[PDB]
Amino acid sequence: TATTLNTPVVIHATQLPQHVSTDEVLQFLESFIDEKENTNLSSSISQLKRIQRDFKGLP
Amino acid sequence: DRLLNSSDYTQASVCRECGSILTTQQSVPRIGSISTVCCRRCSMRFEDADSQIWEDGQGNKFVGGNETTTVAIPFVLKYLDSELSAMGIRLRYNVEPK
Amino acid sequence: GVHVSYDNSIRDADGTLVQFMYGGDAIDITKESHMTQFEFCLDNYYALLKKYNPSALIEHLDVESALKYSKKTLKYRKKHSKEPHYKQSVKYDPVLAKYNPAKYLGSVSENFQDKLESFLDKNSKGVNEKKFRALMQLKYM
Amino acid sequence: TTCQFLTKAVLDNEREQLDSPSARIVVGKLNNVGTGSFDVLAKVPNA
Amino acid sequence: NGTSNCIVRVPIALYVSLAPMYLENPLQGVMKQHLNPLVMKYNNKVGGVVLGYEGLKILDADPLSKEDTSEKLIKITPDTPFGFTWCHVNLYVWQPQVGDVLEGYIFIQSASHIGLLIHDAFNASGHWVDSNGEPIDGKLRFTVRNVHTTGRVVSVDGTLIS
Amino acid sequence: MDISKPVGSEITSVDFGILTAKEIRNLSAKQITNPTVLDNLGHPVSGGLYDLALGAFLRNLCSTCGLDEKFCPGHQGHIELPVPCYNPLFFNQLYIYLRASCLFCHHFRLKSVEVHRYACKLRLLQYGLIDESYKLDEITLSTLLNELKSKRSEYVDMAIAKALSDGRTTERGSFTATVNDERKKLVHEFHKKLLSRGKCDNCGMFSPKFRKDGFTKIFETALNEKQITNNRVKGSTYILSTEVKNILDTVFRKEQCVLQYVFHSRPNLSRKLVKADSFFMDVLVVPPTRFRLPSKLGEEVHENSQNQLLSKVLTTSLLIRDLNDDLSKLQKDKVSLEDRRVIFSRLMNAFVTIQNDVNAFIDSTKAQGRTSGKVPIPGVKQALEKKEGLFRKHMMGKRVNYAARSVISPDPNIETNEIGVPPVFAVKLTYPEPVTAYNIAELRQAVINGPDKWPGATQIQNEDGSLVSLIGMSVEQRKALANQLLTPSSNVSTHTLNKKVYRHIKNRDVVLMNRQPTLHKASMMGHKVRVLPNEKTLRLHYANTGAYNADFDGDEMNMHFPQNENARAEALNLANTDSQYLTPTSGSPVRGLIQDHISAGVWLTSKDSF
Amino acid sequence: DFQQHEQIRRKTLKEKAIPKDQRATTPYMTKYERARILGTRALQISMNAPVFVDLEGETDPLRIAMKELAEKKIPLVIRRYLPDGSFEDWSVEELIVD
Amino acid sequence: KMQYFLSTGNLVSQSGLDLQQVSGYTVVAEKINFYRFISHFRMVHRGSFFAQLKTTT
Amino acid sequence: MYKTEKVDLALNRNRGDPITQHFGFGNDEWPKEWLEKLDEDGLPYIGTYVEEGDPICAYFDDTLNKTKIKTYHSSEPAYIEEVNLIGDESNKFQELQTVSIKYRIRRTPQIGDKF
RNA sequence: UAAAUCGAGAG
DNA sequence: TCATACGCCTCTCTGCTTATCGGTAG
DNA sequence: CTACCGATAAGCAGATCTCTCGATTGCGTATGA
Ligand SMILES: [Mg+2]
Ligand SMILES: [Zn+2]
Ligand SMILES: [Zn+2]
Ligand SMILES: [Zn+2]
Repeated sequence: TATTLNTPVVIHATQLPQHVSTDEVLQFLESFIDEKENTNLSSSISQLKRIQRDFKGLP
Repeated sequence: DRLLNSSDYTQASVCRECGSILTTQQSVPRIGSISTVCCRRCSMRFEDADSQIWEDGQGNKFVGGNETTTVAIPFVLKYLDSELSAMGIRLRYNVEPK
Repeated sequence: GVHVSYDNSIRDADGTLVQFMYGGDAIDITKESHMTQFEFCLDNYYALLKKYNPSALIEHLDVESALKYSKKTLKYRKKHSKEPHYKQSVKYDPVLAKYNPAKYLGSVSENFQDKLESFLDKNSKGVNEKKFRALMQLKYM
Repeated sequence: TTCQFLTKAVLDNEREQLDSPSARIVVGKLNNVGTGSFDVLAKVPNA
Repeated sequence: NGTSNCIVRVPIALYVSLAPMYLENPLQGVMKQHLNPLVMKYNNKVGGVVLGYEGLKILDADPLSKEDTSEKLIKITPDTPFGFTWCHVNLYVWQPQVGDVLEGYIFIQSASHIGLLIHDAFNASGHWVDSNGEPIDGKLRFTVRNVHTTGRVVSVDGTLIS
Repeated sequence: MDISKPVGSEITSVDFGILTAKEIRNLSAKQITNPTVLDNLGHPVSGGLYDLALGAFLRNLCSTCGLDEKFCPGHQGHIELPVPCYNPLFFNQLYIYLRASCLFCHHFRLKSVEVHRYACKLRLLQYGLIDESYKLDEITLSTLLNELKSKRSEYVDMAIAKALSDGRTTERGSFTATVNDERKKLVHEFHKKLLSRGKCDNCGMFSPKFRKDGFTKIFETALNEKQITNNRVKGSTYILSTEVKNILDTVFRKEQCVLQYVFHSRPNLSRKLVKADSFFMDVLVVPPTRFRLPSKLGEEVHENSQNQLLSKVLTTSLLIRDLNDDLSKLQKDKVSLEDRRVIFSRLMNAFVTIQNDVNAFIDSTKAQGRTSGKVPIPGVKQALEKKEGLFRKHMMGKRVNYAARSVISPDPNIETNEIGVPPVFAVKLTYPEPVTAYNIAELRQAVINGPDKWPGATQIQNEDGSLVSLIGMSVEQRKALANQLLTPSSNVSTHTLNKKVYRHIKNRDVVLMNRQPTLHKASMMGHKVRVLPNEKTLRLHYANTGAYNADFDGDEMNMHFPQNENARAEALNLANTDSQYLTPTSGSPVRGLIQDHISAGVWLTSKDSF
Repeated sequence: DFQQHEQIRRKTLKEKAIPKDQRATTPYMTKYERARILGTRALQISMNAPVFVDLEGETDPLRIAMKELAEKKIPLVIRRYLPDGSFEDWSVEELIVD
Repeated sequence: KMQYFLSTGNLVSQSGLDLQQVSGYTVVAEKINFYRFISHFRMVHRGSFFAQLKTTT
Repeated sequence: MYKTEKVDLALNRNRGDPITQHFGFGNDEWPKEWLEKLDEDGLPYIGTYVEEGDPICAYFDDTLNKTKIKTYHSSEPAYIEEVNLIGDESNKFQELQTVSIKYRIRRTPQIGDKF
């Protein structure tokens, strides 16, 4: 697999890493699922369901 | 259609930095990897120097040079480029989305 | 490689020009067949006009500037017809030079314009000469 | 005279810009005369 | 973590191919064709594993067009009805660095290999005796001197010693 | 080709170049030493010309990429030759360049100020500043020869900056036909002036020229009558490859700038110094085994000719390497004059024969020596030169798929824009129609009909190129496959595609016909398709005979079947027969009825016809 | 790292773009352009691109595209290329057939 | 040697035989039709050297 | 149309080499459908319908210890006309290694033929 | 199933 | 006596390119 | 007087559309049997 139907031709990264504030780490995981179902799966994904609560609370 | 599409249409792999067509080849995965295509020129020997290192059929270790793209070319162009390399002449193909 | 570009100038695929105008006129040879058959065009005027549909060919066209320039050039060469060729100091170049023949109605070759004027002078035909001239210029375009 | 012209072409490092139809045919690119003398763009009404 | 956050946003410029099926919804087509498969995947160019995307922009081929108009132009390759274009997206990538300390949990243990799970998402590889005698728990600090990237998911291997 | 497999990257431009011996020794998969192809058992000998790492050979999986015979692209190799040899491609250039050189000062035998004149002229003209190039010569006005040069450098740089600044020439330079003409004229004249005189006006110590014999030999004589007398005041031999390379490299190192501006026409990033290792191949390149595969009779096996030539090169190289070891051992102690003389003579003629071997490997004509023979083996240059060469035979025109050829029989019952396709054609040629919400019924019917009943389908190409052929399936299998034609695809990567049915050439398609020689445009039109289920020959109306210049003299004309909608629409509108009514030669018509319809009209339009 | 590569190409691209107010090419849609647009539109429909023109049981994508062009709803934009590299951007809607 | 001569047509000799051509001295007597067969025993060839020169006198 | 062919199994038989392949059938598990259009010996019958993909003669190859069959090499169906068992002139009484098969094809006048 | 040369040739 | 693997065994047109022999400067 | 520049004459280099059938494939030689 992994043809042009599913992968970009070039993945050049512009500007630079621009998040070293260490304080604005929120607002993405609480909003990514908002723009997702309101269904990406290849065969099985489970780390997305246990990667958000680490910064906030406990598993 | 009458010269390329239905005669010798080949989706070969081409490196942007190398600019050559046949200098690339498929890496052999070790365990649970993906056999991508990498250069035999961009990569330098581990002696002369994982995600950074890919191996070949002879068991040698090659590091770097894992940039390339697929372009639609006739196979006869590849044969001509090989024959030119027999003359010592090298052709560099400039890829648009560099 | 040499092919006509979007400026109606033929030039090699490199870009090196060969001529600015395709033969000085840029009319397709396959369509040059009945642009001299004045009698046939006049006889079939109504069918030709229905085919051309001049009504839909106004909002994307300009007529007055090219027509005025062509008339000025025509009267200039009429005043300047009989004299040695090396003395013909051109003040107004042929209309094809500036106005795009596919964008300005009335921009036609000097040979075609001369033949059309000679025909309209010699032959006096209910359709008027003005509508016939407009249709012939649309045919040339 | 493929040998004659190739020698001059490589000796002065002559670079072909893929303009002539024959070069496009050899490389295998859409020709530049006629239907391939322009490009076509798709208009999409995104938000 | 140990006074380190990472998860650095990185705008990217990518050359996507848009199917003619999504010709009336180009942005959703682009995300579902390229960006959605890029999630939960370790991309070397981005640096690490990607947790999502945000901020779709179409770098259309019309230079005279305003940078905010609702219609955009997509270049169609000659031999295919598929459309190619550039795009701008914001990628959120968790970036490990060699020579640092990371906090992770312990899930699977064996006699030879010791499994460490950084935020229960970084797969890697029966209480016994420790230096202090405490039974092995899920909380510990390790080193990232060895990284394996030949499997399905990247792994972190190291030792307590520096 | 496949419509459902697009590609983004395309080759914008191609630039030629030379191969440095470092990079090819860096990229190669294996060397080549033993001049033997196959052993007694037929297994590929390790390190042989069919080495297992140079591409898969027969069943042996290639030991560089680990793929099968049809999956291995075929990697390149290299032979580490121990002696540089003159390139027959660049032999004339080398001979001309070193002919006009001085041995002592290692500069050109022309003056050192014309050197900078031509360097600046070429540098400035490379940017398309033609008028400035000719205006530079107006800066004319021993130790004064350096003050003049500083003026030329300022004038050159100022003009180029000015031309770049105002948009007259982008930094990449402007290479057009006229600048190419001026480059050729100036460079040829400058070389001719180099070859003109014989006394070196840079140090005074002039040097003897070199002669030629064939295209592998160089001769000189350092001793003359008067040229001897003068060089003391100014204080048929053999020329060896290593020392001629040495003097070449010395000259090039001296004149780097001029060699750069004379060995380059695109003035951008020409940093790479033009060295002397551009006409000597210390490392030769062997094509991959996939490209060097031998022929195969029903039983006989014949050796590849290029492989045989490479084996001969290996034989001479191994003989030379063996003899040099004999040279070294006999070098331990001074040996009899006869022994050292004979071994050095053997080295001399071995170098001569390896030069002839490389010359024959490249070009067949340059080979010397033939009394009876059987056939002169063609070289690599012979494979790309004549009409039978690779260019005119496999790139300007190739054999095509989805195309037929048969005799044409006339038929005044087709509307002068169709063709009569016999059913034997209509059961072979196919079009890859993709399934969809409106083509489902017709394509399902074609699939149910199958490859034997026209109209029908032969292959059902899935989204992921899994061509399911219908040749060997029964009616119930075909019916089930048709009923499973339009279903959602589980794979997301293929969820944007749908299956393609290789349906037979229906009645609505369009083909291209051609009656060789295709002298002019009308000899290749596009006719519509009409499937007459009676005959076995193509059926063509009478109006097309005049245009094709065809006959019905048992003429056979081709029939191409375009496979993508671009080609279909392009032939249906631009190349269709109706639009070709008038030939572009003079505007006269080229169609119309010919022989009996004319007399029928004469009889029917007369007055007696009531 | 990448901006200097990108900004230079967009400036060049915007340089060649001829403004809409001063495009002096043929207003009519040429035969080549008609053929290319019809073929590309037919390819899109074959690849399941949405269509806003009703289909009367037609099965030929080329005929569907011809109907679209006759009714003038093709969602395609041409790009006329001048020899230097300058390009003008006409639209099918403002183009005149024949 | 004679069998080879008749089978291949090519002539090998060390005297030239005062003949311009070297090959094409025997033809396979085709049995396609009796007309062809009888016509085989009657033609005269000017020589294979005359089949290339551009003059037509 | 009368077309003949000669299938030779002594082409690779070197001077004095023992006979490598004979005409006929071996003891292997060859399909019974081969018995159609092939006689008890290696030669086929006379006047049988043979098309592309249809065996002509069956020869026993001891080198592979198997019986192999040849195949027709022409699209047009033909009828076997003659099967000439041609012998050898040498003193050695070798088995059948050379045979000649003659084919007949119905060349009925079809359209496109030249009169 | 190769590859080259010669003859018969067809348009 | 004698067989297969090595070793060679004479009726056409356009240029371009270089050698040799006349004239002129110093 | 002698070096530089052209002006012939000889040699060098290269030219004078597709396809199908059939036929054919080297002497010399030199040592191990
Ligand atoms: Mg004919
Ligand atoms: Zn590379
Ligand atoms: Zn390989
Ligand atoms: Zn010197």
